Amino acid sequence: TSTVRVGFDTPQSLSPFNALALPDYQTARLSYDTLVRRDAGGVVPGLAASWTGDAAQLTFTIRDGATCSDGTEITPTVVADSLSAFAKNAGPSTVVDTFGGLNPAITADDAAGTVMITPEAPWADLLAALSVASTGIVCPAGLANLDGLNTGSVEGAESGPYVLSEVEPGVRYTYELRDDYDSWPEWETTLEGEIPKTIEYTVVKDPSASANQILSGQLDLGRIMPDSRSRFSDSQLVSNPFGNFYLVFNEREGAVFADEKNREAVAQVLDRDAFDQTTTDGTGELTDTFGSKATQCATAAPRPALTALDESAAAETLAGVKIRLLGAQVVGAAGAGNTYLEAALREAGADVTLENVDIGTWAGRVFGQPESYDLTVFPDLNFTGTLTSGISRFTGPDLLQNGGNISGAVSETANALAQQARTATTPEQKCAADAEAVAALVAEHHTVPLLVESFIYAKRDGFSVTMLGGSLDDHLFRITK
Repeated sequence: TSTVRVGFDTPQSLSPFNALALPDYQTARLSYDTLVRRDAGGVVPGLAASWTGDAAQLTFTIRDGATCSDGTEITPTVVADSLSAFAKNAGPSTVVDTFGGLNPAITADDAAGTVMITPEAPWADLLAALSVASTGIVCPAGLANLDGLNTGSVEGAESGPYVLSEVEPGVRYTYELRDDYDSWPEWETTLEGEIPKTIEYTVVKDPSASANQILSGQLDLGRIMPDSRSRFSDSQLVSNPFGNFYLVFNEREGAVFADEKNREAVAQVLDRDAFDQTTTDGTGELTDTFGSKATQCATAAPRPALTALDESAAAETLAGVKIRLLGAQVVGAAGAGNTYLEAALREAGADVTLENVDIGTWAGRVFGQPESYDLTVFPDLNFTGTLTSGISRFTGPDLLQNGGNISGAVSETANALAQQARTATTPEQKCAADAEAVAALVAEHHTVPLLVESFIYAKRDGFSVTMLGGSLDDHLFRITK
């Protein structure tokens, strides 16, 4: 067989420029090729054969013989026009994650075969950010029809290996391997099995339905929740690090958690092992940073000094403190992590009120109404695979002053280390600044790092799936039998 039927959630958009939910990135990865790709320890050549430069400026050499799905040659101009359209059309938050600002210089030299990218100020994450599926190259036909990219294939737009050949919106997305495609990334990791000629990305309603359909043979692979694990043989389960969870506090003047003592006290009631048990049934991994061991700089010194449990001192501090606790229902089954934290704070004598809401409602409150709550567990899907997005929640100007600092925290130390990281002249200078920034934020009780949730694929015999290097949006399906 040359077909894999994969369970996934309904895409919100098939346009890389409008990709917000995981399925949007999953589909973008099939249709459009990024300049570089994640592997263990860093990125590998994708549509770029090589690159020179640093945080201040990158120059990519485009690999020869790459073509759009209509046979159009992928030139530096094609690549530069796609990245310019990305900077222009994508959400401001993802454009800032990619270029450190909204107005990068992006210049093609067709003769030299090069694309030169100069961030407004140095931006060390640019190279890693250009592996994210939403930065995949859209060919001229797609750039001419931005609206049509949202709902299907625009003939000739694809730079990637697959074309969406058939679509039943919200039900099934049928991808067919291009006969003319031969621009595969130069992966360091060797993958067994054959590249599927057809991927049937198949919408599932709920995790329960995903597990049932893999077991009945209606799907070859799909995501399952930890509570369905026991229905499968170990051979059928493939676990990879996915979202990472950490606390965020409202530290604005006049709010309860403006006071460092109240923040330390929350750290004193939040038992990280119990939290992991309630949230993941121990399928997750505790973390002391904003990612897993596979996240860039996550193993670099120093290691944060986490506040030990002290339920006693918490009880003294928190008796009668009013806490607007905000929860996302993705933090454990039915938001079980949020109700664990509510109870832990209630036990210490806080006057706590929990709003446990869906991810959409949660994001509107955290990014749109930052003063409307006091404490949340942030369920981060960090596609970039660096510590930068975690550090950003607590550094620079407040969201209130058009910044990305959602906590309104003021840490002179972490602010300085954030400025050091983005200009870092070497990756190892970058990891030193990022690890010290996390260490300060933990020490000043601006956050508590909690865990990395596992993405558990259940799979039928003769199929495999790999996620390399901590990637979230580069699921490598292979047929072995």
